[PDB]
Amino acid sequence: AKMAFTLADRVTEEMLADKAALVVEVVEENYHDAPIVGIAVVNEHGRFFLRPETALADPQFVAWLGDETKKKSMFDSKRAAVALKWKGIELCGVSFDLLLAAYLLDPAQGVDDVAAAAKMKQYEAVRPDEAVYGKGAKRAVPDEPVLAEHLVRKAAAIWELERPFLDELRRNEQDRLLVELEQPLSSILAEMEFAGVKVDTKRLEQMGKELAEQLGTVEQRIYELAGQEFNINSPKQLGVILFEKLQLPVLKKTKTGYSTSADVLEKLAPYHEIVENILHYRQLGKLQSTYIEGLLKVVRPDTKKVHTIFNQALTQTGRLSSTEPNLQNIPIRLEEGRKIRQAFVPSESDWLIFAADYSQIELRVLAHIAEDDNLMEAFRRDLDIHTKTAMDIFQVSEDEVTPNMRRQAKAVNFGIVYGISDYGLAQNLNISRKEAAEFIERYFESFPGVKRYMENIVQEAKQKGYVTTLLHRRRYLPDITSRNFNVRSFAERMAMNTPIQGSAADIIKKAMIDLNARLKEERLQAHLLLQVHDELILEAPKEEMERLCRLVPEVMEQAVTLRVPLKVDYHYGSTWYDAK
DNA sequence: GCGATCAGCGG
DNA sequence: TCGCTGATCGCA
Ligand SMILES: OC[C@H]1O[C@@](CO)(O[C@H]2O[C@H](CO)[C@@H](O)[C@H](O)[C@H]2O)[C@@H](O)[C@@H]1O
Ligand SMILES: OC[C@H]1O[C@@](CO)(O[C@H]2O[C@H](CO)[C@@H](O)[C@H](O)[C@H]2O)[C@@H](O)[C@@H]1O
Ligand SMILES: [Mg+2]
Repeated sequence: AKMAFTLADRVTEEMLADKAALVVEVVEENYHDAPIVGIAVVNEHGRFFLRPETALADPQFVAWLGDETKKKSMFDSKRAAVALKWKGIELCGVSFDLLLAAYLLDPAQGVDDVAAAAKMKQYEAVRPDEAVYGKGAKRAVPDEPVLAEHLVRKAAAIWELERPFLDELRRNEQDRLLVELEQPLSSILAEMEFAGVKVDTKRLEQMGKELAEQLGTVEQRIYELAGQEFNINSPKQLGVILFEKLQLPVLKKTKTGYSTSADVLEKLAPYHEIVENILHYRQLGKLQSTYIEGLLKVVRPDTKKVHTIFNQALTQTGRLSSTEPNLQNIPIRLEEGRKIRQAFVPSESDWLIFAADYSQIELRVLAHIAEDDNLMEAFRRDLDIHTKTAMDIFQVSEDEVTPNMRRQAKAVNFGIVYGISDYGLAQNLNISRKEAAEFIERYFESFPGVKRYMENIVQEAKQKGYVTTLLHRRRYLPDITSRNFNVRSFAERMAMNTPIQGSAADIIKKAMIDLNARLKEERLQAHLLLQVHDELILEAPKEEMERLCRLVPEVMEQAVTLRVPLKVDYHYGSTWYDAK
């Protein structure tokens, strides 16, 4: 059954055809400055395996890799591109990426290796990566014979599957989505990850010391108030002190025991002084453990930079995710945690951080897709949307909107943006499910177009089996027909929400591609560093700020044309914290 | 070691 | 609402 192939000791001309399935294997999950364990090439002349030290040192092979006219079909080309970037080798001409193709066809499949993608087309002549490399502490690169056959079989699958995947994408009207959006974006993400973000470790270390001192004081205060020492970070141990020793009331319970979440504690504060201290301890501890220590653990000692990895093929909405470290959830709401951002600095002297974010892109997209007259007019007037929503839902003038009214209207808008259940709205507003649903009803009365869209999209999801975004991204919702209320209701909320969140994702992704092209045309040194859902973070010489103030918002605002304007706010400063 | 649990951060 | 990471704790 074995697959035939040449275990080459040297690179030959037939290995450099102008079209080929290419495998540049990087086994380590985090591919930054990681080893390339083997190479495989499948083209019209046959199948080949090349040892990396051999191929990567060969002038002809390197040139072939960097020749844009020599087309390669791969799986997760960003992984290979970045690993090659760390070795000073440019990878060009990738015309097809099976990972991105499979992702667009059905993000719910969770395709994470060639075998999984291949199974979509009943092709099983390739093993899953885990079966070959194992997992966890037992993970390891096998002997050359085993490794070589695996890489060749993966290349062979890619070679065979390109056609059927492109054919289905075309049928789904997603061919341009792959070739003009995701694949070009993949190269941009590769550049961003490789560039990395400079971190002021001394600053982070000082904050750590400060936090350590405050945690110590609060910790002792907690033991003092509890009358004994215990592991505060143990919900189980904490639950005993709180609901058994101190007798505080049990307002919420978890599947395994007493709930000790912040929202619960907030309500118990009045009963005992220990509660506020536990809340303070949770805050400080979160910062120390997750943001100070967690960040310091992944900073590269030699360059003092963190090189995140953007997972371009994970979410069912089309949004990107970030890991090692996750730079999409750095504190900002609370001033104490916000200061963490002072640690993210420009990578060069006299450079600054420039941040631009879309203002309410999700609600603007909703106004566009639902064609709601009231919502469109609100944005055409660039009104404060939360105040406007309050005015309509509570039937009052602008002057009559109180701070609490706006907060609740903002919470309602949030629930719409993220498609949360009428139950989740109650939890956030600390009100009853009945009252939460009551607000929703009032919202739809004020925004009849949105109500019509919500009803129509659910019916469409049921009829077609999926929902789509502005750029044709798709999400299958099989649960839309379930006779289980909660399961069905969630599917309905995803039907409503995906076109909103997903279209916003499409827009920012296109903006990134457009921005990179403009920066190059303008010969600016400025470059993208991070993307955080609705915002783009760049760094550039201080001499380029004025031009960026005009260029960045314009490019982002014109990425697509909607029935309402797109608005982009921007700031810049010495640190990410200052780009405020 | 590993996965389940619970917790909290952003958009 | 999700995707991420970290501390704890039962099972191995
Ligand atoms: O290279 C990223 C790419 O690889 C996948 C697997 O095909 O994820 C792997 O790498 C990520 C970044 O290190 C890890 O978070 C993940 O656990 C690991 O399996 C894809 O999901 C991703 O698009
Ligand atoms: O000091 C370590 C020792 O204290 C306990 C409580 O008896 O836990 C404390 O310290 C941990 C590490 O800093 C925290 O995670 C925990 O929240 C705090 O109460 C013991 O578990 C530990 O052996
Ligand atoms: Mg914003």
